[PDB]
Amino acid sequence: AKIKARDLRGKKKEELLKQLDDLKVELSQLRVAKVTGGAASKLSKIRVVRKSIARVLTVINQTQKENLRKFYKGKKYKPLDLRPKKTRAMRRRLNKHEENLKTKKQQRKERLYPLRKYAVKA
Amino acid sequence: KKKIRTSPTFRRPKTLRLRRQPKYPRKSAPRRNKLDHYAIIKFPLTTESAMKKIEDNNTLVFIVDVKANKHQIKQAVKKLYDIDVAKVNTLIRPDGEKKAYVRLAPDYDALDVANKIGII
Amino acid sequence: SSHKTFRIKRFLAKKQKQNRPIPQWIRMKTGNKIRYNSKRRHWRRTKLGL
Amino acid sequence: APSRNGMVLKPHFHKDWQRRVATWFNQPARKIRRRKARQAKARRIAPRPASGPIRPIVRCPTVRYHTKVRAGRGFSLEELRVAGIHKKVARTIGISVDPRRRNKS
Amino acid sequence: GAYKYIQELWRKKQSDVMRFLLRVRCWQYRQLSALHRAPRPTRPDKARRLGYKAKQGYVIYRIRVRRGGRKRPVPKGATYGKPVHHGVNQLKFARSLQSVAEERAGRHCGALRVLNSYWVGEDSTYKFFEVILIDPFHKAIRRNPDTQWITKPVHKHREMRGLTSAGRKSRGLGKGHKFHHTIGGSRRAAWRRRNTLQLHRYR
Amino acid sequence: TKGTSSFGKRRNKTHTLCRRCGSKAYHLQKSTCGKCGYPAKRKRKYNWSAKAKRRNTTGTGRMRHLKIVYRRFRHGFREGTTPKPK
RNA sequence: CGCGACCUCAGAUCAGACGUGGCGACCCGCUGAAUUUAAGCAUAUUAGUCAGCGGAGGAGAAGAAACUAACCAGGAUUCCCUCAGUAACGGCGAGUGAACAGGGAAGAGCCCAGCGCCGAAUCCCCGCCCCGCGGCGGGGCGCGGGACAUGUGGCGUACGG
Ligand SMILES: [Mg+2]
Ligand SMILES: [Mg+2]
Ligand SMILES: [Mg+2]
Ligand SMILES: [Mg+2]
Ligand SMILES: [Mg+2]
Ligand SMILES: [Mg+2]
Ligand SMILES: [Mg+2]
Ligand SMILES: [Mg+2]
Ligand SMILES: [Mg+2]
Ligand SMILES: [Mg+2]
Ligand SMILES: [Mg+2]
Ligand SMILES: [Mg+2]
Ligand SMILES: [Mg+2]
Ligand SMILES: [Mg+2]
Ligand SMILES: [Mg+2]
Ligand SMILES: [Mg+2]
Ligand SMILES: [Mg+2]
Ligand SMILES: [Mg+2]
Ligand SMILES: [Zn+2]
Repeated sequence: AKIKARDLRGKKKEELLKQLDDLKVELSQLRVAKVTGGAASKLSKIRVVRKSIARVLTVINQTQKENLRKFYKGKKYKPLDLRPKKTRAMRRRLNKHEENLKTKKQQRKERLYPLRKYAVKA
Repeated sequence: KKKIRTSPTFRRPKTLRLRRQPKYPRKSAPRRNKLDHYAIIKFPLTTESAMKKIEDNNTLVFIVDVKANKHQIKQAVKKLYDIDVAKVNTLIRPDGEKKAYVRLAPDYDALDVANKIGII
Repeated sequence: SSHKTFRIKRFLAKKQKQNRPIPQWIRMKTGNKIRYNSKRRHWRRTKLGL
Repeated sequence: APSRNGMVLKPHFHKDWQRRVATWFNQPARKIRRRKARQAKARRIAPRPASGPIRPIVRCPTVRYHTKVRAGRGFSLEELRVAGIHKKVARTIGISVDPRRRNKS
Repeated sequence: GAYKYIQELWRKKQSDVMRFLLRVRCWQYRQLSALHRAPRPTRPDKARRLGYKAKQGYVIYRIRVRRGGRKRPVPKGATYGKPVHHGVNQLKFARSLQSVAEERAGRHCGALRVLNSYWVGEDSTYKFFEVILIDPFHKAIRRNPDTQWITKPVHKHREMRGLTSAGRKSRGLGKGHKFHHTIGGSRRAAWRRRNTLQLHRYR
Repeated sequence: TKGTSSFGKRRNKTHTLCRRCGSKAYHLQKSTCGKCGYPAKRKRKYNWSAKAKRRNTTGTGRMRHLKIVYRRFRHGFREGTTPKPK
């Protein structure tokens, strides 16, 4: 009955939340058994259920985040965790369009006097 | 005439202050409530003083989160164990977790609640 | 003192939680070179700077 | 103290020199670096003549060296005019104008 | 021709018209606060020949500097040791009041770039300058060539690194025999180059 | 009597823990850290103690964000892409 | 005894952005000693150095002559060799101390204001849909708002136009 994210990524959020909260019920029971002595089998399934909980919460957060990205796709103002992250200085620097902007004088110079290609024979 | 300053003090005239209508939310989704009921209650306590409290004062005793207050502990117990709670006395232990004694309503019984939980 | 603040209680909680002997399976671990907890504090001998 | 006979010397070592001691252990490495930079530049301008524009002939400006001649910074606008080419197409071709040099001869 | 007339008029500073205007504007700048935003340049010809353009993203700040020399900040006038270093009173700061005006403007509006500055009347007690600042994130400025160099990140706090016009005049660098002290780029670059010891591999 | 009895009279702390930098050098009356200088925005740092500078410079702690920056720099600060699933 | 227009200011959890702090080996701007040496010591030296303060970048600063020179002249900046422990400064004591020419490494040049002409030609922001999204623009449309003649853009900058 071991759960995998490739099988988790097709469910709907009602059964995903159901799976999540039965896992949390089982983790609570396992900690009760841990205090009351229980058994080494239960103490070893503690880590299994915890990693399963981490798996389920990863899948839910990832689905919700990609739905948010799809909704904000093509919008003018996106939230601060949906705009890119790269580096503060790289965010401060110019974008390619206003980098490649040029003046009419300088592009007129470029049209009038292009740098030629040439060799000098000996 | 007919507008008259009846006071020697000029005060800053009150103006309009618009509410915010932002073009985009600063964060995407509301943050998940990471202090839910399963986070509130960690496990019961099963020491001899705990058993005395169970058989005498109709009260259970849990190790709970440090951030949880008596209202959250009472609501979490009443929800995930489906009982009624008379009161909640909490302390913080010298190890650093919150020990919460929860005394049940008199129509319920701590013995059979502990039997359903499994600490018995 | 009995009158504490929450964060000095947290500090003392951490200190007394980590004033504890080393487990015994650590010595059976491969490549151990640690025999006992060498930084154990006794309340009468070495005082917390707090 | 002076011993018997010798020069009066004045060593300029009174000024904490051995923080600003500069060594030359990176001299072969920087020779390799400049060499491969020249190679990269040449194969970047692969048909262009590998060293820069043509420089003019220039008389060295002192009675010690005014018999010799050397490469100058660039050709001037008057001699570009007598050669009959424009001062922008000259630099696109590879001629290295220098506008601030005069011709008095 | 208008700006040429204003330029000649502002060179005629001791005329009765200009001395009236300078006195009344000095009075009102004295009544204002020390750091202040002007709504427009008081001297538009001077501002435009110093770089200002009437666009969105160019702002003007009026700065007031308490003028006079620099007094040594030692307690009870007691420096300790060497009578050559005993001086307290007649000492002089190495930078100009115009440069410290630009520096105060930059340090307050630290999200803008100091382009330049000029003089708009002094006092006996104060000196009033106007500093041209540029917002380096306005589109009208970084969506136009010939001015996005100041939006480039190597130009943060030009007035604090000493490389506006007034700060450069304070640094004292030029071409020729008047300026041998700074002949490697700056004063301590020159000091470093002529006080290092080149110990070659093969000496 | 300046020795042992005067040691007897010591029961009021001058310093407590600091919110920044965590050392026990927060002067309670002065309201200032003697180690890091806190209430102030800039950290206290002096070139005359290189041992102190190396006791609390960058790299003596956890460097969570910085180790992720080092990895992401080695790969070029890419975002929004996936390793092309099987 | 009002209603507008501008100017000069103010307020806002107004719409969208930006700065702060860290590190500091190298870089830039200030500030800046005393030990020491002078067989004492005060100018000098240490030294424009240490300590102190501010600001950066992958380099920084500098930089296309209000230059060198006095030649049959050279030709931005930076760095190396040399000039040179020299010219010079200095209780002319102790000590300090460059530049130009020359040979190399590298090599790249440019833009405003002003003066003038072109029906402001100019720029920002907001909606419409179309062609794109993945560091977000292209053009079109609006009897749509603002900036701007208290001067935006094109030509054009001492080598002239
Ligand atoms: Mg133009
Ligand atoms: Mg209590
Ligand atoms: Mg004791
Ligand atoms: Mg002296
Ligand atoms: Mg006290
Ligand atoms: Mg807002
Ligand atoms: Mg002596
Ligand atoms: Mg002696
Ligand atoms: Mg003595
Ligand atoms: Mg220092
Ligand atoms: Mg900083
Ligand atoms: Mg630069
Ligand atoms: Mg520059
Ligand atoms: Mg010699
Ligand atoms: Mg000297
Ligand atoms: Mg070469
Ligand atoms: Mg014009
Ligand atoms: Mg020129
Ligand atoms: Zn602190």
